Amino acid sequence: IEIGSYVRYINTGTHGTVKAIEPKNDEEWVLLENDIYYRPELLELVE
Amino acid sequence: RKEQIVDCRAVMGLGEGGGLAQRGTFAEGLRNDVVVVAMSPGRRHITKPVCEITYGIREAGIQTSVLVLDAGGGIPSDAPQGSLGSTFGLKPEEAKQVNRHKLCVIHFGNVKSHIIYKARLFLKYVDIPTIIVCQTPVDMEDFAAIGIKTKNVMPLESKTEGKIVEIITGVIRGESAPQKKIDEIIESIKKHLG
Amino acid sequence: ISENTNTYVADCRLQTLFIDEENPEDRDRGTITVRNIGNGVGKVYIYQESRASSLS
Amino acid sequence: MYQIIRYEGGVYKNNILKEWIEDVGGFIIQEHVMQLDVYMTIAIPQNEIENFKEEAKKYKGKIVETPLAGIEIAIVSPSLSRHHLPHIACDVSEYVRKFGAKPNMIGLAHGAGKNISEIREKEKRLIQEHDIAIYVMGNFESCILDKTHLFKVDIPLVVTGGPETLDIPYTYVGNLGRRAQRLRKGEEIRALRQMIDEVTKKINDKRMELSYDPPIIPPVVLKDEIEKRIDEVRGILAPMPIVTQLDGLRIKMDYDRNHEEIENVKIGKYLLKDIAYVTRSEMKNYILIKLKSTSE
Amino acid sequence: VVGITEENETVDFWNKNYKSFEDKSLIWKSISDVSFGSIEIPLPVSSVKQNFKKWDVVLSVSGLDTSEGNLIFVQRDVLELYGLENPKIGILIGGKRVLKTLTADDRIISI
Amino acid sequence: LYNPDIGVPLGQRKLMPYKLSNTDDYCEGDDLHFLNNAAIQQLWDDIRRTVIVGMDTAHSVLEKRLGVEVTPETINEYMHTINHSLPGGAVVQEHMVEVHPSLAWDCYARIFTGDDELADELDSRFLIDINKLFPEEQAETLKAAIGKKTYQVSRVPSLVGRVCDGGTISRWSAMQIGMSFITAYKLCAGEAATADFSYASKHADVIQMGNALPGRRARGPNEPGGIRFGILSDVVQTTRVSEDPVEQSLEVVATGAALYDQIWLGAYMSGGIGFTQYATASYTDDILDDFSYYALDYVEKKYGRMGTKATMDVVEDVAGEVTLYALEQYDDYPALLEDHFGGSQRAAVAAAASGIGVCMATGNSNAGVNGWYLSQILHKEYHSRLGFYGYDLQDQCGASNSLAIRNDEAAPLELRGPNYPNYAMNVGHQGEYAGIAQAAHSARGDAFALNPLVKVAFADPMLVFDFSKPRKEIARGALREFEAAGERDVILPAK
Amino acid sequence: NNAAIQQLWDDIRRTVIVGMDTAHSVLEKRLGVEVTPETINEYMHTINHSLPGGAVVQEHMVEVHPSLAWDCYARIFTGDDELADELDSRFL
Amino acid sequence: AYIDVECNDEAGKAIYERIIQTSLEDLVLGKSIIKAKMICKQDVPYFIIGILPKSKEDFIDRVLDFMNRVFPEGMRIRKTIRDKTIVMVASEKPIEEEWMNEAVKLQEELKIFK
Ligand code: F43
Ligand SMILES: C[C@@H](OP(=O)(O)O)[C@H](NC(=O)/C=C/CCCCSSCCS(=O)(=O)O)C(=O)O
Repeated sequence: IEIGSYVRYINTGTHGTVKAIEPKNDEEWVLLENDIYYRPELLELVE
Repeated sequence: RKEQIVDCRAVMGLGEGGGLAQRGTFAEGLRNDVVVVAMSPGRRHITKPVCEITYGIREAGIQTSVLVLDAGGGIPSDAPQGSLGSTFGLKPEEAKQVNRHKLCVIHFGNVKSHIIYKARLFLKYVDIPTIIVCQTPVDMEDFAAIGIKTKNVMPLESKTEGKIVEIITGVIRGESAPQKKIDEIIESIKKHLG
Repeated sequence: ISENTNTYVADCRLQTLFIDEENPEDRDRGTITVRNIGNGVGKVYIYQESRASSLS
Repeated sequence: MYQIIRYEGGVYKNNILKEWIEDVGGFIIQEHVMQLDVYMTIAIPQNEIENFKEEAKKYKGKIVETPLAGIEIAIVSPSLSRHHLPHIACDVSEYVRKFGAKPNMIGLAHGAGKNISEIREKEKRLIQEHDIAIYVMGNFESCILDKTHLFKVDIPLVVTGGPETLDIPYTYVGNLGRRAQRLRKGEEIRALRQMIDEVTKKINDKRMELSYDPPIIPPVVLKDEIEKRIDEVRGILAPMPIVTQLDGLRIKMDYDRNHEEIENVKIGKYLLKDIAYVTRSEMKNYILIKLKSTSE
Repeated sequence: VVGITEENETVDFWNKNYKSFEDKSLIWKSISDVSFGSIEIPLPVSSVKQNFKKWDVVLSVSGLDTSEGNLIFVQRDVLELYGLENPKIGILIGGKRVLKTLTADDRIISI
Repeated sequence: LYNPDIGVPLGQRKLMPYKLSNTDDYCEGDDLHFLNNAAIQQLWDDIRRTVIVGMDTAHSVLEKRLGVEVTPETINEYMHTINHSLPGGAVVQEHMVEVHPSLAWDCYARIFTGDDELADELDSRFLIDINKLFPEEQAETLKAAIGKKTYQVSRVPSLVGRVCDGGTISRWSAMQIGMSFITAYKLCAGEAATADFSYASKHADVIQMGNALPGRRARGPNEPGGIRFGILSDVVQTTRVSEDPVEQSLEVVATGAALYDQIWLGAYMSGGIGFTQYATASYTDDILDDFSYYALDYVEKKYGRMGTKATMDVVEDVAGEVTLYALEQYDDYPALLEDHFGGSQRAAVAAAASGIGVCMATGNSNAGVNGWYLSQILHKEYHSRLGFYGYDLQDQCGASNSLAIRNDEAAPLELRGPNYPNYAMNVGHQGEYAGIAQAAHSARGDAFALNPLVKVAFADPMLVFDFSKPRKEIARGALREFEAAGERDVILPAK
Repeated sequence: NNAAIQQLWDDIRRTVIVGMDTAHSVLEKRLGVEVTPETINEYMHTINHSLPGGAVVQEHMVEVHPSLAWDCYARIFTGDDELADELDSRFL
Repeated sequence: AYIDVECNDEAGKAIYERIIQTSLEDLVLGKSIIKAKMICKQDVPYFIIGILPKSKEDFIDRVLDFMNRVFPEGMRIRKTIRDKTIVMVASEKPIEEEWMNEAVKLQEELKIFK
């Protein structure tokens, strides 16, 4: 997982490109192209 | 096993053969742990899916209050192109009565677009973790798509101060909730409360 | 005597004239009060029964 | 003097009616607006009852005679579980509410079982703080008979149960057992009416006891004076911020924080601490006010 | 001060037979509480017996004979002890100390 | 101070329970939906699955063509046979399969006759006794109308009408009748006389609840659109258990609303939510009962139950008086107005009361509908509103069509129905029309309205739905304590 | 006696296919309302709630019990590939 | 379903018959169960409820939910036997062997019910 990758949300399958990683409250968060934070454990890499 | 005393509402029910609760009323369970929020006192919400959750929590040993919203039916006025049919809202006194509880359990319906905006308006004034009990399978991300704080899927620009802490699907309005759903709700409350 | 009850008699000659004064003590027997708020602001009451104080 | 009734009408021009009630010296004990109709529990002097009936019929309102709209009732259920709470117990509480009373569900910690049922001292005192207690028991004669130790309180008592007739040394109303449906059959309605009649008779008897040696000030006017003086009572989030009992009041504010303010309230020419017993309540650390009689 | 609460049938007796109970002495003050009289009470005496309460005015016929009907002023909570259809007539609250101190020699004279 | 996020509370009245007229039961509005109420479904099922066959031509064929002698013993044997064959048992043709008896427990073949001597030596198990079920005068009237004729009532299983449509019932009954005839009298399985039996039982002696609607309407027989108002009046059995004419007319109104306005119009010719609050307005609270009792009191005070002959003046007087009273009641009591919030509900209730009053004054059903239409156009001027637009189509042409004699517009109100050209589309009219047709005869104390055979057939105590007190049965169904047939749980897996 | 045959007839009886291209064209041109795959998804949600017994944002309206119509669905299909893959797969 | 209650208390019999019927209706279990018999022994606190189903684990879970609903609250010690007929004994005391024997007798009686 890194900026510019392609990820999909496992629960719904929304496709987007990772914009930035913005840790908060000692917890990793992933920002996609839809300006929505996600969780790395609920995201996985696709090619 | 400890005594549980409820402050019954001060107003009576809906007629003779009707429901026992009244719209826009609050019944404090003294020690404030959980508040169950019912959209209306009607048969679609009261005693079929709501008092069942109430007695499940009260059986688990956790005191429960039940609040019936004055205007719980419909969609908020802030929904796209406004509301239709009816307007959903939360009163400041209702918000204050909710906010003195450790956790909130709220029962929602079928349509996803209604549930997301209703939850957003509800959490605009509620600052405690809440559990959404709905029928439809709704993902714990569509709330974040419109700005709601969510435990797993946070939004970049949060428009609410309340956190949707759990979503439970498969509870139908006006129908008896099976023991499995009650057990799931109790486990979520216990693990997200203490 | 425009209105009469078992507790007071009221006068309605000036029922739309405002006053902004509060004197909330007991409305005892034969007390003269002026209602200062509401639909009947300005009515003059004379009480025939000992009643409690009122903010209005 | 002040007979308490319930007015059911619309919200349109209700403010004028409230002004009339204030003018004649009545008090609005309860107010609730549902959508367009408002229910008001009002205490007005007896000499203005016909005047108020005439006024109500002008607004197309309805007067309902509430024989219990001055008391708070402790409905005692063995538990708050699915067996008793969501049905029967609510029916009893709501039927009590239908006649003006203020109910409180009391779910005993160890009330269930036959030989394992027990009642704590704290629950006993909490029940005793009320005016009358209604017990909602099961539907087996042996189980009820082997459960009399539960109903040990020096408060008027009405016991409800399944069997039509019981042999306990208390008032008993039959055909109201542990059920699972809403009470809507004719027999069940009749049993509810019988329970209401029993509690009404006990309350009227206690009213005569109180009328032998009347309190120095009525509880309703005392509540009105407290509302006028104390400015924290409109910030109470409880269902009934001040409860009107038979011979006192229940103030739902913290005792440790507000007992000194409550006691130092001057009514008439007396200080409240000299005419009433202000004490902490077992009910969520609230303030309980018990009026003294004119004898002392 | 006594006060009639339960209608039943004994209050109808009392209504005019209280003046017949005028100037009557205390009969007993035993565990069956303090009873006065004793004057005729023609109300049908039922062996069926109903529970009574602390300081409750009772017109029970002590001995199931119409002529010996006692003005039994109950002091303690009495369970099934007495007879009569339903002796419960009223409740004593005012002047409870007077009824407690009342002895056999003392009478109620004027009612 | 204006907070746009407070919202607006709505629907307070709809949260309160709905009482049912002349009962003491309170039910939710959701439980009065025809899909959620098993009692309304069973009402329609019982009406749909009923076919009356005159077993007199068949007896004549057996006597004069096949040389077979027909006696009460042979009729008893035939009844025994058909009660086994009609549910789906096998009588001839070795090696058949049979339907499960658990699915056809509601299937009965009953016999009634106006001949007392023949009814005397008949097995009381299969006999619908007119003498026992009807009072003496009503029994005599029904026997005089029916005559010395024998009829068979076939109630095919409800499952048959639920899987299939309503056109199945007559054919089912005809096949089973023919089979039972050829196996009970030991005849050849197929000859000319068999065709005579089949034709008799298929159309010559058959009585259908509803006629077919071919063409534009496109529906088979025994559908609610084919049931005339007099037939539905005769289905309701309050006339033989009560002497209150208003009560009889109002039970017919309740049944007509629940059948036509709910089932036929909100499902057969519409969909989705349907018209529940349009129909329940006529049988939930005593509003219509109070208006009808006022109409009867007024009529008996100035005219009498049949004291006048139908003229225009009496129609104007009674309809105007009742309409003015009903609208004054709506004005005086806001509870009544908020109960009947829609204008259509109010218009239908007031017009039904006016028509019932005119019928109780004159004893004529067409005068009743004339009064109904006068009430509608007077309501319109009183409140400057009638109902949803599209409601007063038939109410505008009504006055002209009520006493018309032209081919497309003339029909006695008993012979009218949902297929009457004006009545074919709009809700809020048909059940009240059936009630007016019944009230035309309740005024005269008649035993029946249009068909004595239907009245006797639905007086059967073995029907699943009790037609003596339709509102009580509707309330029972709303409270989930009505047992309905047509369920198939013996052939289904455990859930 | 066979529920399978009864359901075979039931499934055929309760099926109606309606084309939605004239409706979309009338919405776009005459009514001045834009039609997008998101709006089609919204309409599909609405019809799926409303087809069995539902009443949209109207609690005061009588509705059929949801468990009574668990077999009711509203589905969509199209010969347009791009529109097909832009639509929700829940009801396609 | 078939509902019958064996109790010497008149009011208890009718009330608990209504309770059994309501608990069956709430879980939608009426058509999936052939018989449901309850034996009430209140003098010695224990109750027996037997279930004969028509003809998976979800159905069994619904059946135990039904037992939990019907049984009185105070009877918390419960044990069940499942051999196509589910029978459970509930009491506030530890279960005795005679109660289990009564349970198996009810189970065998329910098996031959037809
Ligand atoms: C909400 C609508 C939208 C529309 O196209 N039709 C509605 C709704 C529709 C839907 C309700 C379900 C839903 O999801 O919409 C259905 C069931 C249509 C049908 N299949 O028969 C219905 N109305 Ni309508 N509708 C009714 C009624 C009414 C009354 C309400 C009067 C009022 O002022 O409150 C008025 C008609 C009138 O003005 O006379 C009315 C209007 C309206 N009705 C207008 C009003 C708003 C609009 O301008 O778009 N209904 C009633 O009068 C009671 C019977 C009720 C019908 C369902 C029932 O019988 O249970 C329902 C009948
Ligand atoms: C089959 C159909 O014929 P038509 O639509 O071709 O006339 C016919 N329907 C109608 O006539 C009209 C249907 C509308 C339903 C009644 C309206 S009640 S609520 C709407 C009030 S309004 O705003 O439309 O005036 C029927 O028999 O149901």
